[PDB]
Amino acid sequence: SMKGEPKVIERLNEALLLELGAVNQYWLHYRLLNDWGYTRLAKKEREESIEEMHHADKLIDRIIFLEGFPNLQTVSPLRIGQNVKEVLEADLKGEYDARASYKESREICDKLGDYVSKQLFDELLADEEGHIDFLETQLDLLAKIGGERYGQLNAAPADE
Amino acid sequence: SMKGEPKVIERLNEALLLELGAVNQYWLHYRLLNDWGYTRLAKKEREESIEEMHHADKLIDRIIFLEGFPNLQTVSPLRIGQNVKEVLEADLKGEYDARASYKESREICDKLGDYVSKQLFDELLADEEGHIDFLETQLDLLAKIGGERYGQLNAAPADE
Amino acid sequence: SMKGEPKVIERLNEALLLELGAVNQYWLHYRLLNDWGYTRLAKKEREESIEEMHHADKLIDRIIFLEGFPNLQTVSPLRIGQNVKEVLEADLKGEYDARASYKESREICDKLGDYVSKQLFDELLADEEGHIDFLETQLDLLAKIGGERYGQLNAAPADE
Amino acid sequence: SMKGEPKVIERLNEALLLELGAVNQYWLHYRLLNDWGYTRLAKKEREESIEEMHHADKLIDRIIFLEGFPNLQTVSPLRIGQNVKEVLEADLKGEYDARASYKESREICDKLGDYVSKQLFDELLADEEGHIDFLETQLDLLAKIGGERYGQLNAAPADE
Amino acid sequence: SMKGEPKVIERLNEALLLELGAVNQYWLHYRLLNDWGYTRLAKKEREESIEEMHHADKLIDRIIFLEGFPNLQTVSPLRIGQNVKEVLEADLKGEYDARASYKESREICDKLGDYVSKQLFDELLADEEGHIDFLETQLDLLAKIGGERYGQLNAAPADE
Amino acid sequence: SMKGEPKVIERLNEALLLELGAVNQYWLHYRLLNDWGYTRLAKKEREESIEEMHHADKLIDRIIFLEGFPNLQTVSPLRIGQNVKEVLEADLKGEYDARASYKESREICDKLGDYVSKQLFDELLADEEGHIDFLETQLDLLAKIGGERYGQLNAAPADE
Amino acid sequence: SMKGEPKVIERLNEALLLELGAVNQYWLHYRLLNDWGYTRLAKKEREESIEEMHHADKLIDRIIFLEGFPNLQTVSPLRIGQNVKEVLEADLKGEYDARASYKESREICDKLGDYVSKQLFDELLADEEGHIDFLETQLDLLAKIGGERYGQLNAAPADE
Ligand code: HEM
Ligand code: HEM
Ligand code: HEM
Ligand SMILES: [Fe+2]
Ligand SMILES: [Fe+2]
Ligand SMILES: [Fe+2]
Ligand SMILES: [Fe+2]
Ligand SMILES: [Fe+2]
Ligand SMILES: [Fe+2]
Ligand SMILES: [Fe+2]
Ligand SMILES: [Fe+2]
Ligand SMILES: [Fe+2]
Ligand SMILES: [Fe+2]
Ligand SMILES: [Fe+2]
Ligand SMILES: [Fe+2]
Ligand SMILES: [Fe+2]
Ligand SMILES: [Fe+2]
Ligand SMILES: [Fe+2]
Ligand SMILES: [Fe+2]
Ligand SMILES: [Fe+2]
Ligand SMILES: [Fe+2]
Ligand SMILES: [Fe+2]
Ligand SMILES: [Fe+2]
Ligand SMILES: [Fe+2]
Repeated sequence: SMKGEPKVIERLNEALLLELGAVNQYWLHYRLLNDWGYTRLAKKEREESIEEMHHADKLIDRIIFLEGFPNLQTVSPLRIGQNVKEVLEADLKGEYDARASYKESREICDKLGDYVSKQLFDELLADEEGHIDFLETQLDLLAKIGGERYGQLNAAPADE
Repeated sequence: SMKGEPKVIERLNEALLLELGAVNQYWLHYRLLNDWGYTRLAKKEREESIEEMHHADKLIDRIIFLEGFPNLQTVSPLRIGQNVKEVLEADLKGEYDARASYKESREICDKLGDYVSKQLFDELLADEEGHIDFLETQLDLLAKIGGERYGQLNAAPADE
Repeated sequence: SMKGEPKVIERLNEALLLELGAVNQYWLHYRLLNDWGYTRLAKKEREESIEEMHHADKLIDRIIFLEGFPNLQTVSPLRIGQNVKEVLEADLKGEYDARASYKESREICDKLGDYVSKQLFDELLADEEGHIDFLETQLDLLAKIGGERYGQLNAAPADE
Repeated sequence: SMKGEPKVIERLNEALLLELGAVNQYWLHYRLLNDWGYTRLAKKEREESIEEMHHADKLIDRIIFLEGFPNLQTVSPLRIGQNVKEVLEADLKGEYDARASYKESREICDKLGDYVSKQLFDELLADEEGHIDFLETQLDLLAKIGGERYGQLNAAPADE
Repeated sequence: SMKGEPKVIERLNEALLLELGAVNQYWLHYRLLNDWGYTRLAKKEREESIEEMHHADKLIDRIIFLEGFPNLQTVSPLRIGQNVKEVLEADLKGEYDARASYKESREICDKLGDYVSKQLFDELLADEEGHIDFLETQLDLLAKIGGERYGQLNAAPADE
Repeated sequence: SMKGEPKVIERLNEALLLELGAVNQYWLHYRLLNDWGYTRLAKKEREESIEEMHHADKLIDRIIFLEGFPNLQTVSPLRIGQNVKEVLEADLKGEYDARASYKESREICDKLGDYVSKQLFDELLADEEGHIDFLETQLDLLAKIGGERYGQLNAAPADE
Repeated sequence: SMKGEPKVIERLNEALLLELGAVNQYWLHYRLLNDWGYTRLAKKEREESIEEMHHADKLIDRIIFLEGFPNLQTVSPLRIGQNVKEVLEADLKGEYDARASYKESREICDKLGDYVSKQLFDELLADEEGHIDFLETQLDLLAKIGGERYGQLNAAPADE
């Protein structure tokens, strides 16, 4: 009787595909930022990757509970920056994509009466707008102090 | 001058594709095993997933150090079991695949003189034969005590 | 004047040959039981091996004190099981062999007046009947609950 | 599929035979050195015996993992000294024997593609050259200060 | 019998000459960087010097073990920068020199069968590629934020 | 009814006479060894004296329990060395004397059915063979390193 | 093969019958002595009862190990005193009975070659002669200071 709405499972798998992409994008940005010297921003990027990992684990559990089958076989297309600002903007564009898919999804769950899944999307939505606030603030800072000083701020001295 | 052999980067990206697949396969097995009640085996599967995550992070770092570009965009094809034995056998088949790709890869690094990458593959190889010893032992146990008692052993009572 | 009865040294070297065999038999059973998944029984087998190691060290010391020369060059013939019950029965047959050699030996020491060596054999004898009680009990349990449940009981879940 | 190269199992069993011999040789030297009063050298000999025990346990595990059958039934021929220098020289000759068998063995594993076993022999090799450095140094010391002062140095006062 | 291949001792002495040079180059860079105010980079340079000291001590021990005679009498030619970027580039050029000598050397040890010395060079090689990753990253950072901001980042305030 | 076999009391009093002698011999050796400078051997001699004291107390208690009367009025003839080796040999000769009296005595207790006294002699016997092992080892050491180095080893520096 | 000599099991069951009697006799003496006010002697009697309990448990285990069947169905005839001295004398008479049965029994085990059971009787024998020493001493004290002062000594003040 716990069999879920197939449209709801579709939306959760759609969210999962986006999360898996975000996990990989953030992790590669972490390693790239590190190789370039921006170790403080690299660290924040690692943490963001791990937060998306947790979101992906929540979606899988909800999908399997609804007796759907979670798709981990494919990953959404990654946006890979080649300097700091591009990395921040690549991440921002991904969060806005996620925001819109979750906005759509909570409405679909609502209309079909799966209120617990609705609640799951509403929580992912507020998390994303969290990540979005952070990134927009960093990009505004980068813009007002300039890329090279933003880079220096987010870099460690050589003895660390 | 640190520019790496393109054949060596190819092999590391080939390893990365297999690791990312293994990460996803183990994680889904964790959640599936959990939904079926096999919580002790599910836990070991989570740990295995996280170990592969660490291997994938090592390959990315080596690829970026060699000034190659790591591919996280695609994931190797997953093997998804539908009961305990199939889960163990799906994992085993994946480890043997990894063993063979790393065996090939350390020989390619050796011939081309990239001894530090050789060492990286040799370490992944011994880890895989570790995972392989574990799984073959579990499958032998399953075979000698039978699937239902193996399942019970790897399940928790309801108060845990 | 501490020169010992040559017949007494012979008996101690005979005991040493049996102990060295038992040390090797128990250790191989430990590793085998482990490879098959029976990790709790494997652990007890390791401890038994180490106890025999200690017995072998006691015999060597007594032999050298009596100015005899301990023979470590050859090992008595090993009994190697191919499943749990055979492992337990191979060990039992070895302990009964040891019991009989020590029974004979304490009588030889007694008749020849080497009472301290007599005491050494009497202590090995009571230890062996200890090991014998343990094994007979395990085999009775195996018989009453059946090999597959005895195997499961002596196996660990996969997360350990 | 984990079935190992029979030539590789042969070499591991060959190593095991040498290790078991070394375990017994070092242990008997420990007890002998003790009976003669050279308690500090006796202690080091006990530790060496126990290190070889650990090497023997590693070989057994690798053999059983490769689905070979480890031979513990026979022990390689022991070299037994009758004074300090002979004990040190008997041990040295044994380590050089082991060095050469492991040198041969890592090359055989390499040619046949069993790189994890290669790594195992390379680790035993560096350990042996460790034991060899120690013994050559002790023998040089014995030579420069003379056997009786070397004996005194490696003996304890009577209250210990 | 521990007499080593003369070609192997030559290569270890060649490595020693390079290490001693690196020890002196890093130490002088430490003091120079300090005099110029770049105290955080100076500290990392001191640590690097001390790591090379440890490498030099490992080579000496291996040389004396192989009954060769280590040459400490001469030091390889030093590269001495006159500002931050030149200091980093002088160090990088030295590490690439070391990388190539160790690459050559492990192959010579391999061909001649001195596998433990091979392992020693392979460990120095991976350490050097470590130092090389660090320096290339610092130089990329210097390039993207500019020398004066890189200098400021690696300088301490006057109260420290 | 606890009245003991008069032959058994005789043997215990015979043992007591030997123990009291040994107590006095060891104690005088302690003080003598001390006056000569051999303070480490002197200490061991004090401990040996005190162990014999404990043996003498055990015999007295057993004698009084058997309602015999323990003879402390006379002491067996003492062996008093005039240098280190003579002290060790005087002690050894005394232990062999004790060994033989206890060997005889446990047989007399056995034949007459006083098994608890038998056990008492068997315990004194194993203690004596303990003391005998120690002394024979010390004398062998003295022989192989020479009296003057054995003396030095068992002497303390002047600040202790 | 662990089947025991039927004569040996008979003797152990004979010992068990005596121990069970002693357990009950000591316990009733404890309660009686308590009711009469002799609380310090009552306490010692409780401890003695519990020691016999432990002896009885040892005999049962040995009987079941020898695949005999322990008889707990009947208890040997109890000796119940009506004042302090009679209580002490009733206990003494019981210990002498036990002494003689164990003396007989160790000889029977010896002749039939069951040396581990021999050792068990020898240990019970020395324990009994322990209990016998204690009681004879208490009765001698009672005799020399008189029953009423012995009673007072073994009584507590009313506030305890
Ligand atoms: C389905 C995809 C993934 C899932 C479900 C997932 C899940 C998780 C979770 C729940 C943790 C928390 C472990 C802990 O700290 O207790 C974790 C940690 C981690 N993740 Fe992932 N993750 C995924 C993808 C990735 C990828 C692609 C990488 C690439 C390197 C990665 C790297 C790591 C690392 C290094 C850790 C740290 C583990 C440790 O500290 O021992 N993860 N992951
Ligand atoms: C003459 C034969 C042997 C003797 C005299 C002997 C003696 C001993 C002793 C006294 C110990 C106790 C060390 C301690 O825990 O403090 C020990 C430990 C051990 N034994 Fe043996 N043993 C023998 C045979 C073997 C064999 C054939 C193996 C095969 C692997 C083995 C494996 C071990 C191991 C792994 C340890 C643990 C050492 C540690 O924990 O560091 N032994 N042995
Ligand atoms: C210009 C030449 C040298 C300078 C300026 C120098 C300086 C120093 C200093 C200040 C330390 C103290 C580090 C500490 O313990 O906190 C040190 C440690 C050390 N030195 Fe040197 N040294 C020189 C040459 C050498 C050489 C040729 C070797 C050859 C092996 C060497 C081996 C070591 C080692 C092994 C340490 C220990 C570092 C540690 O404990 O981590 N040094 N050195
Ligand atoms: Fe966050
Ligand atoms: Fe997310
Ligand atoms: Fe997000
Ligand atoms: Fe693992
Ligand atoms: Fe992996
Ligand atoms: Fe793996
Ligand atoms: Fe045991
Ligand atoms: Fe034994
Ligand atoms: Fe045993
Ligand atoms: Fe060692
Ligand atoms: Fe070894
Ligand atoms: Fe060795
Ligand atoms: Fe470093
Ligand atoms: Fe270096
Ligand atoms: Fe370096
Ligand atoms: Fe002692
Ligand atoms: Fe004594
Ligand atoms: Fe004594
Ligand atoms: Fe008591
Ligand atoms: Fe009793
Ligand atoms: Fe009693």
